[PDB]
Amino acid sequence: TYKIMAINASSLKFQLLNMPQGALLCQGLILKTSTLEAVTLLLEALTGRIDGVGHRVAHGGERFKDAALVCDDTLREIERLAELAPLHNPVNALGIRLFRQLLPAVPAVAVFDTAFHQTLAPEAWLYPLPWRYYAELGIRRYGFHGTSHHYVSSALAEKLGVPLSALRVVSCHLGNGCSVCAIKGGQSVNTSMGFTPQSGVMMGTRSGDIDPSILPWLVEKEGKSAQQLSQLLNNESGLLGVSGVSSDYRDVEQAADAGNERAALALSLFAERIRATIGSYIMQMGGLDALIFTGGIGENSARARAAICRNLHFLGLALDDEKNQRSATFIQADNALVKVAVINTNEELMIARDVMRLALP
Amino acid sequence: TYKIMAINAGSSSLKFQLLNMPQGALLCQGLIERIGLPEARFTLKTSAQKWQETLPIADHHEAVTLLLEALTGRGILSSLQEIDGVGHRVAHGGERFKDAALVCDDTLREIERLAELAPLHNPVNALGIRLFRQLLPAVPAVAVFDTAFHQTLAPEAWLYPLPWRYYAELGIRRYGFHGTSHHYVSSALAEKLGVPLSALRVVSCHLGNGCSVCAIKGGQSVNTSMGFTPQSGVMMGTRSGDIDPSILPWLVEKEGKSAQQLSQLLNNESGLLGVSGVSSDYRDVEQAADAGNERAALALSLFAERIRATIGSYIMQMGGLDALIFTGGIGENSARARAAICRNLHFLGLALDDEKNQRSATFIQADNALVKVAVINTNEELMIARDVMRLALPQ
Ligand SMILES: Nc1ncnc2c1ncn2[C@@H]1O[C@H](COP(=O)(O)OP(=O)(O)NP(=O)(O)O)[C@@H](O)[C@H]1O
Ligand SMILES: Nc1ncnc2c1ncn2[C@@H]1O[C@H](COP(=O)(O)OP(=O)(O)NP(=O)(O)O)[C@@H](O)[C@H]1O
Repeated sequence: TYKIMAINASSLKFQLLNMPQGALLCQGLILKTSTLEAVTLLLEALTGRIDGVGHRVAHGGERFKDAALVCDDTLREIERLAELAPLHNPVNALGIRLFRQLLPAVPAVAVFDTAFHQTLAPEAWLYPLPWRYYAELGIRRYGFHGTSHHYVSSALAEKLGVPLSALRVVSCHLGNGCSVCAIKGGQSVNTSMGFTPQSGVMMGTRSGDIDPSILPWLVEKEGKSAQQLSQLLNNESGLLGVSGVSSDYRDVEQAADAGNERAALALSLFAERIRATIGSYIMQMGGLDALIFTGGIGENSARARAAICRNLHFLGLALDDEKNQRSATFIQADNALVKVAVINTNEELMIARDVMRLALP
Repeated sequence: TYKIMAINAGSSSLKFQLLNMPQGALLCQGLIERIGLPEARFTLKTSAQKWQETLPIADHHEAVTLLLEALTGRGILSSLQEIDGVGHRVAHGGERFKDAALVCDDTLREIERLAELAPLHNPVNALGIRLFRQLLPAVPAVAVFDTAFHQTLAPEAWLYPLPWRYYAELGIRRYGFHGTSHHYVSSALAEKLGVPLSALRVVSCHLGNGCSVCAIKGGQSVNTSMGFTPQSGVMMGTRSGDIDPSILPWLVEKEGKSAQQLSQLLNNESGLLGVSGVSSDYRDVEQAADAGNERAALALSLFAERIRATIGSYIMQMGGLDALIFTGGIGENSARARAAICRNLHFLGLALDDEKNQRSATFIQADNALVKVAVINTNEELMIARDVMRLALPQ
């Protein structure tokens, strides 16, 4: 019945969906079905070979608790938040304006990676810095992957046939970027990425959290500039820094299986960082009913999931080897109290559902 | 029967205790402070008496001479031959020192070597060792390292997810601190329970002006919250603990902070002081909170939450929990902080007995709780003196 386009803008990803069923009518980047601004070459192929558009927006600060219809004011405050996401937000909003003009008939919705986490309480988003870093400069935990965490936790409630608000859930989005999120009463109550998508657990090239006092030390012993520190934390660490082999989980796995000791330690550390975070969120929620794995690694790596779930009988959580090995939807042992799910994230569909809810009620 | 002295040298201070071993009876204690500076003060206390005096003390050499002369001049010791050994607190032992060590020519070089890491502490600690060998040449000495107890951590706990180089070449990794306090109170917990530490899964919270958590399984530390430096981990009096590392390059770009300013931000302007805007002292922040200061109340709540998050991490690492220990200035005295920290832990079988907790009794868990919760006073100088007995006086 309905045709919704999901946009993600040095690139421009796209996915046109047939709602409300969610059937993919095409996908591409700058084009597939079932070489050579660039939004025109898109709308051209559409013809030579639309009810609404939803736009991914990287940062929504404290201003957007939810997705927002695209008007000039909401565009005003999107471009304002460039002060926090300066290399992503401004061309997300440029993409919103290019569809504002080339395709002027069409309602648009903006979907923020941060909005889902705006239910965190201050004990969870305030860093123990001098107050004025928050109150005058906006430094606080924001969290990301909000669309992914939102989608898979909802999908998990549906599959179990209960209200999401009836469950204490830990959701692990494990890809090149990685984050964990605690969801209780249907609200995100904590998540592991912080002020920027750099922090939290170990990732492909990001370090995640580390002893902050290392950084002043590196400045003084190696004269690292702000750029250099940033490049260290985001481009040189994680699986790539530790292993010395690859940022890609499977390449690291292959090297560890052929004897590489730094690779194996990388996989071991990767699992530990996530296990420690899960542990914090179980503590904070006072228990656990379900644990979700998603992303390119969570959906596909039986080994990462097995290593993350080892020796958790004190929670009533254990895995079934045969189910884990096939990446079945539920992989917990038949006598386990905690459900463990492997759910494929579909952020374009989540975005499409927001365009429906907010542009076609 | 044995007379052991515990020494702790700071950049401008010298703390000391004289203990009767092996019973641990405190003979005297005191502090020389503001050495080299004006307002230098020498305080010495016994069971019965206190003495205090502001006088010029030039270097640590003069502080040691004044302390030794006072031991005999105050009748505490017949003579300095009465002293049977001296234990020295040393800030950082790297990976070299898995245990306390007899002071020799070679221990001092390795301590001075480790100064690249603990720069404002290990050189003075070693000064204190060298002065005592010089002025007490016949008395054996032992170095006790704040880090040694944590050298049983596995690599997937002490490695940070940075490039390998930063560990293999620059020594960057988690070391952990409060080793002597965590050692002491976990061993004391096993003693009070009459079971061997090896039988328990223990989480230990040293909550003072500095704060750290430590997980002890099979009688060994398997994780702890301080890392490369004593700045990190949970929230503290003026120390932030862990924060989003990407904030520091941002502040270097936005505010132009130097390395030294970044480190003052993390160590001296954050924690309770930075959040509350009132004080770094728990009691002062609590007083301001109960009078309506929303920042102070938030400071006390965030302090509890960071500790709870760390406990949660360590319970999962060990696969459960048999006991929880509170100690240090805050852990030992603030029943409120312990209640807020322990709330809603039915998923672990952990609940407090309010009567016992208000009294700071030794065990405060509820009657049907599965987890033991202890309030134990830490005694680092006692732990040190016992290391001196063990190594210099095998007897
Ligand atoms: N079969 C597999 N086994 C293990 N790892 C896999 C497998 N397939 C994919 N991966 C990993 O999963 C990652 C996919 O990342 P992806 O989830 O698409 O991006 P992302 O997490 O959204 N990045 P970011 O938005 O910055 O957080 C790849 O980089 C691979 O390393
Ligand atoms: N009765 C009390 N109730 C609550 N807090 C208290 C009480 N008495 C002391 N405190 C707090 O206890 C703290 C003192 O900690 P203390 O153990 O003396 O420091 P510390 O452990 O030596 N710091 P560090 O240098 O890292 O070893 C202060 O923050 C006080 O506010």
